[PDB]
Amino acid sequence: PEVATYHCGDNLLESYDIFASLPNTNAAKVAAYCRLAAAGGVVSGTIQVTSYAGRWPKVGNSVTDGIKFAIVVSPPMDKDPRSNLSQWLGATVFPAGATTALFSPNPYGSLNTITTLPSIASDWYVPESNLVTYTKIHFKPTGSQQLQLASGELVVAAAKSPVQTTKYELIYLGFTLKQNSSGTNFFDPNASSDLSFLTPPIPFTYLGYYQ
Amino acid sequence: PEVATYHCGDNLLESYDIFASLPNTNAAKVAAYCRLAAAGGVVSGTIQVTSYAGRWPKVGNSVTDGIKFAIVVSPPMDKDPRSNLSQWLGATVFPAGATTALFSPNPYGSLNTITTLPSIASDWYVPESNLVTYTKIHFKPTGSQQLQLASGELVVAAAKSPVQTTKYELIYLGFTLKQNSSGTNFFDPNASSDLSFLTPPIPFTYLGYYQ
Amino acid sequence: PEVATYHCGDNLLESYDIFASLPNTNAAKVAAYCRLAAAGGVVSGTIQVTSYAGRWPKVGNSVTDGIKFAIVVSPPMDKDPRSNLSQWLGATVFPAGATTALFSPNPYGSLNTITTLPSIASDWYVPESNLVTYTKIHFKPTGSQQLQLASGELVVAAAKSPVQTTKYELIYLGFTLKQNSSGTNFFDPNASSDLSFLTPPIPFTYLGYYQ
Ligand SMILES: [Ca+2]
Repeated sequence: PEVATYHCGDNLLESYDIFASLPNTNAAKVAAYCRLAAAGGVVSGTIQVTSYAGRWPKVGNSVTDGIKFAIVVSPPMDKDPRSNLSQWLGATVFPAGATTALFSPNPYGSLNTITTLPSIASDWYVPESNLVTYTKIHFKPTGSQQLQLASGELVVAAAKSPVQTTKYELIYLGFTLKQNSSGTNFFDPNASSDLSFLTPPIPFTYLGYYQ
Repeated sequence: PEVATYHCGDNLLESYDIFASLPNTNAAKVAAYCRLAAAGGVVSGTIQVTSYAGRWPKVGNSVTDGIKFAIVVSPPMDKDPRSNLSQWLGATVFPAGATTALFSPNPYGSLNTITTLPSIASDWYVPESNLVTYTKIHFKPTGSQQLQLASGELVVAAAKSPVQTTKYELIYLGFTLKQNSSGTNFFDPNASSDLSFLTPPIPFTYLGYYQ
Repeated sequence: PEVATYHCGDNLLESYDIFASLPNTNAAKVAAYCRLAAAGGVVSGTIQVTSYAGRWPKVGNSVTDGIKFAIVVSPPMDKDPRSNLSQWLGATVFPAGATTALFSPNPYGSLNTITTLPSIASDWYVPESNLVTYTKIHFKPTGSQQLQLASGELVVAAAKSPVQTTKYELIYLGFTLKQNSSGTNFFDPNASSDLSFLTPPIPFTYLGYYQ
């Protein structure tokens, strides 16, 4: 089809059922929404993510370390359930019965540029500097005023997992949010549970499957 | 419709009738052209802007402060004339009678990420660091050789004005142009009137209305 | 047509028959693939490039200078063969008989923002700071692990050559890849021929021809 769309997650950002990998062997739940539009083999889309201190492990200092996490968008999860690393709930593609293949990173482009994720499925975070390749987008997130969020980066990488049973690539999205030095520490064990961050829908583009 | 387009402004960049807001309760007129294409609820587009010293406030120093200004793109201005903050003299949509709603930042995405503009129609500039959320693009502008323009940033923020009568969101575009330290001061009262800057068409993407 | 596509180069990246212009009046052969999708006057696409040390001039130091080169995408080469500066073997447009004009940078946007390339036509490299206007994209390339490739920038500029016989603009893509200070020198005369870099498909957007 000429234009196809794909979405997963909760557009109201109220279901904290999405799995994020954090640095140093950690995990957190977030609410997220993803929309992709594919035309002519080129895919443009947005990701939007939110979470609060209550879901987050209590190690490190967010002011010095940044708030870092990653999620995986997995278009072939309909035919390869093991690829659903972020534990999404099941997409809507339009028009119905457009293949999800359209939203996987291009296979020819992915050769030798793809990141192979750690194969333990509760711990697939990869620091920016060990990603094989990526594209970088700059944005500003918002959140509780005391966090003093100043900026953020998104990296978009083509990825695969050894646990996958199919040929189709995934999209790894790594996030880094930064605070002004006077912000409070998000990872502080006595920090209020209700401290939260919320990104805008961050746009990205990549090459998908084509004829 | 599958693909819809929107444009406003003068593609020949000869009508200096677009109102730009500046730092410190100043304003300037610019010529501008904006084109958006929406497919699958994702919108990609460009903005191009030009102006000359004659039209610009003689205060501060552009070399140390940068040249800063903002314009608003306002898709719902056909049904809410008060939202036309930059005072575009009309807009065209194709195919005819596609709703302008398609080009407004997505309402679910906009919740809690939107910036509320100062409520006065002639003074709505918001410094980058007070924008609630945004996406950043880096470019290089051109202009009179003696300005020695080195680079620029565009920030794209979803916004709304208290003066609006509808729920449809606007796009706030904040610009910063930077000069090499030996360039002449654009804001100097004795500067030649003809000193000008001109951006290329700067591309941006955001999430719009969908089903 | 609503959506048109354009591609040139080898998607398997095995034919090192593409010319890239280099600093100091040098040139190198690369393998490259470019895909563009045009909707509503707005063009999005990717470029992917790879090459190895064997094909590269042995001067300077890549660690301190960076690995810099440029290629030209030339949509009107079907009607203006002289505009084929990077020497693509041909291009494919879909649907067949869609005009290649759609993929040229917009003519109204291009006036006064366009870069005029040097004329002796293997060495039309323009340093970033000499380009009239551009848009900048940040990415991370990959390659031989001893290169220690850390990051890269792509600049997208509208361009023309004095040797062209038509009005249609070209796309100049300038690359800079950077290495960690401990990486080996790609330009070392003793360096293994097989050292290589490979970018991901890097996405970009620009304004093309419209009605
Ligand atoms: Ca006008």
